[PDB]
Amino acid sequence: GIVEQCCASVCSLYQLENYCN
Amino acid sequence: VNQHLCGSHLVEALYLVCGERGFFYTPK
Ligand SMILES: [Cu+2]
Repeated sequence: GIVEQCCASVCSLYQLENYCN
Repeated sequence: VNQHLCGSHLVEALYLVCGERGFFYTPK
């Protein structure tokens, strides 16, 4: 998931928006 | 631009992106 992907790989701020309420 | 974000640096980015909307931080 995102926590792992952002750290183990890379992620975009657009991918992070999926986690907003 | 792409991001390498571990630990507390990820929750800072979540805070920035989501702001007043708030967010869930849900690791595995
Ligand atoms: Cu650090």
